[PDB]
Amino acid sequence: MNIFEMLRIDEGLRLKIYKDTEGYYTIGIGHLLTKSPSLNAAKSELDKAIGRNCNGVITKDEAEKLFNQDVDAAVRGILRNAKLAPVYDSLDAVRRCALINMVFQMGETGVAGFTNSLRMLQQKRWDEAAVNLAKSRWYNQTPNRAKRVITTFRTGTWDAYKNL
Ligand SMILES: [Cl-]
Ligand SMILES: [Cl-]
Repeated sequence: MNIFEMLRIDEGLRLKIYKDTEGYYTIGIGHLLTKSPSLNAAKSELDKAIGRNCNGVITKDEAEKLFNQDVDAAVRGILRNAKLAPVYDSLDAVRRCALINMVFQMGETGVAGFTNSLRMLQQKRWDEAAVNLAKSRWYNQTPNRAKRVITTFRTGTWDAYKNL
């Protein structure tokens, strides 16, 4: 298991523009296009991202390319972030993926707001962090996903993803 497989399971893959759980225009493997309620804005963002006239549809290779860009961006983003980098550096490999997962979903800003959970993770207080992590909108809005990521931080294993 690795971060790509992990996110591929959490985000799914759709080749046509679609609305994510928040009702935002998205495509491929969780690639957010825009927060605007406008589909044209979405299609425009799509063409710009891909570099051609897509009319709201992309190929699997195009999806995978965006995905490669998005994961790189997330890691790079974490590494650049004063609040996140130290946590990331403190973690083992599997748990690093769980952190990447959150940043991919909520953005570096959002995750950086989990101050308390972050301190806990840094301190390696797995159970306590897991409880804190669950007291969030994130958990209440996307519980199955949150549970998987949380279980990952708690255990340091892929068990939450094995069998999916
Ligand atoms: Cl809550
Ligand atoms: Cl969910």
